[PDB]
Amino acid sequence: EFLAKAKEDFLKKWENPAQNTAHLDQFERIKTLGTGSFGRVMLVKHMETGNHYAMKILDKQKVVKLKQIEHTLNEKRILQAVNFPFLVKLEFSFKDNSNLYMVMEYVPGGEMFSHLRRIGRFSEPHARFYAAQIVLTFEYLHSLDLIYRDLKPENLLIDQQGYIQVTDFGFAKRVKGRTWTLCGTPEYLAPEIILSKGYNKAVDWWALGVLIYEMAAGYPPFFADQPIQIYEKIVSGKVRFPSHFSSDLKDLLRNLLQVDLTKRFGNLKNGVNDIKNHKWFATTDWIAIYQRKVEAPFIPKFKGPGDTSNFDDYEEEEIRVSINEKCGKEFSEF
Amino acid sequence: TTYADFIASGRTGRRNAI
Ligand SMILES: O=C(NCc1cccc2c1OCCO2)c1ccc(-c2ccncc2)cc1
Repeated sequence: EFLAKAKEDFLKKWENPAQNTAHLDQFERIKTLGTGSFGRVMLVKHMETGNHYAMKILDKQKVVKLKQIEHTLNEKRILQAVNFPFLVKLEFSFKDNSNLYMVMEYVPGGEMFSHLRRIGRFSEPHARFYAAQIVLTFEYLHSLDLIYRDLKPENLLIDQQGYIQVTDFGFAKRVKGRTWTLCGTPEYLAPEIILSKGYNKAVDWWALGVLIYEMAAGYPPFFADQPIQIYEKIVSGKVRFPSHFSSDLKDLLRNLLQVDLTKRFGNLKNGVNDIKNHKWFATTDWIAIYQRKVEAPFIPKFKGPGDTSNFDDYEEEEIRVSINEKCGKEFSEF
Repeated sequence: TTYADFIASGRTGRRNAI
């Protein structure tokens, strides 16, 4: 396939990663687009190009304290090696005494999360438009022996052409076999992750099932105020669907959200084809979606290069870089 | 309704990883 030429490229970059492609002094810090346990995301302006970028700052100590050393190395390694239309573009990477930095092309449209909450729910054509993007991205990632493990609306960004750009590769990993890490977001955890079993990419296909439901319904298939209660529902093998959900949708989802991962779509003999060739995906031109030739249902409101209206506000804090190197040995390859 | 029950829950915001 085109997928074989794609693995050839990924492998080149994976085996010889790019490092130290920039310095902080080259970027003009504008605004905080998001926050997290071991850093923040900032709107930066690269002075030499005049280009706008999203910069992920990771505190090395905060990464170490949270047993995230390996995960971070997996994130950058995979991000600098990949090339797909629906993935975030990592232009530069660097580190200093204090932090780790990943500079990616700015997606001013924001998270799908914001729009899904504001709008309430997407019509199945609108939901199907995005699902197809994830179905192709997973096919791409999975072919390269990569397990994403972080699918949710909060990680899907909308570009000005109205298409997806998948972020947060913090849990992405290159596994040819089984993996055992207890990671993800409660609502999206597959039953094998909760039940601490050795799992595969079938977890990425279950996550999709949850996403398609939440996009189409306006709420996830399993929610409760406390994770323990969320998990009890996921492992129960019971799903209820709204009255507006189509028969093709309900069937796709019942196959996708299959607790018996030996009967779950995308994890059978035909793999990704059982999804791409489903009744719900009959109106999907898999080649037209990849080429971005399909008309996007909604294009975000664009207020200029550097607009942050689709991102929430966070207290604009201090970027501090200590005079002493921290956790050098641990982040050596970065 | 389930949409009402979701909207009234503390799980409507951005959900962080475990
Ligand atoms: O990986 C991201 N955030 C996760 C994250 C960032 C920092 C600390 C974290 C954390 O997750 C939990 C650990 O603590 C990410 C999100 C959005 C963009 C982006 C891309 C293009 N345009 C606008 C924004 C870039 C990166």
